[PDB]
Amino acid sequence: LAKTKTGEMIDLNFARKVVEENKRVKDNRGRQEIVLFNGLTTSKLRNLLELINHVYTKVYNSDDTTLSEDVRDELEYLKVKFAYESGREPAVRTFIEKTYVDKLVDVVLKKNTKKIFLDYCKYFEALVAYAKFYR
Amino acid sequence: TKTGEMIDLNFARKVVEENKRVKDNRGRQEIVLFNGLTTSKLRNLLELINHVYTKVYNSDDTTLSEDVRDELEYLKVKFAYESGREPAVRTFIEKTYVDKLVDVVLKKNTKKIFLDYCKYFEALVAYAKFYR
Amino acid sequence: AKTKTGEMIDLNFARKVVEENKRVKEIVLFNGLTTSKLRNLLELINHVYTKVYNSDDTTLSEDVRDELEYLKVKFAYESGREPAVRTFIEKTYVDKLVDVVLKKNTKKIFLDYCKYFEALVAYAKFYR
Amino acid sequence: YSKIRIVGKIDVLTGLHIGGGGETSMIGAIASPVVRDPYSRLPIIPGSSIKGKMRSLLAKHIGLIPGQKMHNQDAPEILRLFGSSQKGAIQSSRLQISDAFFSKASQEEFDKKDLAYTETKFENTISRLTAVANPRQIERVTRGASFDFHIIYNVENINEVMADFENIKTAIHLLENDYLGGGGTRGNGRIRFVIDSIDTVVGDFDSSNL
Amino acid sequence: YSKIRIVGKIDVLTGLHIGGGGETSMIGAIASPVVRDPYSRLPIIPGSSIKGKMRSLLAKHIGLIPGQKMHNQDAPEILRLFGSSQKGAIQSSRLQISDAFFSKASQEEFDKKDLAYTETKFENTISRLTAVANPRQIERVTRGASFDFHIIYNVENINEVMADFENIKTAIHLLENDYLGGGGTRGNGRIRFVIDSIDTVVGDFDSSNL
RNA sequence: CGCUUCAGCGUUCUUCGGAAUGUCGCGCAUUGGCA
RNA sequence: ACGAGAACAUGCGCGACAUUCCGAAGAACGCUGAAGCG
Repeated sequence: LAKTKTGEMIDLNFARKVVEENKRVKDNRGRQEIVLFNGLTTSKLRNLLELINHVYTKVYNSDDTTLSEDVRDELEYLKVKFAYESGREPAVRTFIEKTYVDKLVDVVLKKNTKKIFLDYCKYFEALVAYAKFYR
Repeated sequence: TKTGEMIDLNFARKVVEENKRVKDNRGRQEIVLFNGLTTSKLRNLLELINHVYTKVYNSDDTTLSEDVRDELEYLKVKFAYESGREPAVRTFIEKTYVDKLVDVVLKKNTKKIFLDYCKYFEALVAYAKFYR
Repeated sequence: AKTKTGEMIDLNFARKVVEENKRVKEIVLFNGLTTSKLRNLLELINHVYTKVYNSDDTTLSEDVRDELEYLKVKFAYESGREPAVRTFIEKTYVDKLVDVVLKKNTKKIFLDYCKYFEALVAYAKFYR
Repeated sequence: YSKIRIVGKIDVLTGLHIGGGGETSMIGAIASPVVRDPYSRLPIIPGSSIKGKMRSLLAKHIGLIPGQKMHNQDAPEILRLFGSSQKGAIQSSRLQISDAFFSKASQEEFDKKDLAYTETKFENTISRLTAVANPRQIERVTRGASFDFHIIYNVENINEVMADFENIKTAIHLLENDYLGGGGTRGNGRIRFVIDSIDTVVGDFDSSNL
Repeated sequence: YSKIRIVGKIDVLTGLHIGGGGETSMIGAIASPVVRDPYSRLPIIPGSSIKGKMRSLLAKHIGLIPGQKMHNQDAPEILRLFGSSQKGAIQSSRLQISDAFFSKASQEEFDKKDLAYTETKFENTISRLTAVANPRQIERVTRGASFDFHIIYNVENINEVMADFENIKTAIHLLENDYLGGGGTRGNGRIRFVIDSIDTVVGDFDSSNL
């Protein structure tokens, strides 16, 4: 897929690492209140996943490995949407900055390959799954 | 397996049967596996296994290709997902140790160990269907 | 090996067990067992039989032992799918004899089990 | 001995979902894909799916004996037109319905309008008590797509061709009203059959009246 | 005594399934595979299948004697071409149809697209009294694949070579208008023949006209 | 000024038949026999 | 100084001919993108 800062590998295992690092119990009223990425709820995660899913299925229907200019512009708008969502909610900003998602989509644009985009979608899917599992 | 137990097809049978409970209701038996695991969820997990197994079987080298290894990594993520969505699935994964096996097959990185795990999953689903 | 009530497992018992189950109605074996399910089980045992046949060593290798374990798994799966296959497997004690073959771990016992299976198929065909 | 070839077009009035397994789905993505021709990676209508829907429709139309367990138990016209495997009465199938591939005309038409071949539809099931809904995404063939079929009819009996083609047209009329592939109760699979040409490719039979 | 070699290609117009047993698969996996060359693991078209389908179609076209029971009772042209074993009238087979192998050009073309030569078609049977699906997975050779055949014709009688090759042409036309392998009635195994070279490898017979 | 839950579920996973058949099963020459 | 001495149980002969692993079989059955309203 790609590499984040300090040369750390980006894999599904690293997705579990990221989701567990920001996973804390923070029990309240004698009841466990699971907190992920400082108040990030599942709904925001699923909205971001669906944002991924659109261009995912668009690339999946495609045959050529090279990302068409339509996919390039879709990923540019994906960056725009990620920035806007991060600005709207502090939890989404924390999730994006911890998960290096925008760096990953920039790398996907740089590679201009179907395989890298699939790997990025799988990493995003992993993050969602792990978050659902630990919640 | 934990406690020094050895993963096997007989291990699959004992895992299915020890989690089996009659749970009679209104005089009618209602067999429950792994706290009410339905067979449809097992068939979905078996469908994932089927796809990865077809991919690896069509391959030639005993050492798994990166494409198979990627599917095994995805399989662990799918197992984690399904564990979270349904508690019965989480109980099944923790009892069977199938997720642990996926890590073990990756470390083996060979087609024979995968095929053994495929047969273990087949034993799990077959005994679940039989004991129902 | 041997069955319940001390009876002896052999081709004579294969004929005997195919006959006792045989019920006139059409000729029904083991409460509705069809020739096709029997031939599917025979296909499984035939794959294992070819594996062993090609080999010459009397001791059963690891791969054929795993094949016998998967044969037991397939026996369980087919028993779960169809009541008649379960009845046939419990009346003919085929899975129990798979356990016995695994215990003995020799080519002779597996070939005798294959002969017993083949005799079951043959007498099922004859009595229909 | 004559072989007659019928070639036409199948046009989907509504989205069509004929499924094919063996595909892993990303979370929130197409759970049930459509069957596609591996070569072109284009949607396809399987010959078996058309034959099964047509034979089933025709069998229901003619009638079913009570407790009809088998397909080999069918009307004599169905057994003769679509075949049989009854022990001692193994008939032959005079229909050779084949896979209807994605038409090139419709493919270029879709490429003009920047339309994807398959649409993605969002569905869900809501519990009528808890009012809790479980969502799904289904893949369907975009409406206005075209598939060209190829049906071979073997003339095993010359005298029966008129009756067999009457049955074929009855099945076509039934299948055009009925859906194909995914459930039409949900409105998936509406289709239209337009025949191009009927001609005896092999033999001396006269198919002009057909 | 001359030997004329016919060489060409068999193009898979619709997915081709030629059944080959002897395979055990995982629960829920592929149920019915195709015949493959063990050395290459690539799908094959047996010469037995080609010869049997061609002979059956040709015998149907020339005609079947009423109440025919065996293949040695076929028309004299068929016995002359494909062989015979009748008591006292053993006729040698002038046609020696060989196994058709997966073409190397088609293999490279499929490797270009990163496409598998065999597809797993997912089908089911809907019961007529319970309406419960029974699922099956059938391996097929992907459409767009080519098999290069190899046929040998033994010129035993110089007079009948033209008639024999006319019958071969008729049989190949019937096979093109027919299917090869299993499931063809439901849209499998449709093929096209592309003849590359007919030449006299052995002897001094003139094969220019043929 | 949007927010939250839900993301697929339950259920079939092949079935039914054919499991080889028909033909040849050594012939001849020498030995023998008969002339 | 053995009922003995020589003396190839040998020669020609293709396990071969006729055979489609097919026949019958819908990946479909049910399933409101929806509930609360802060």
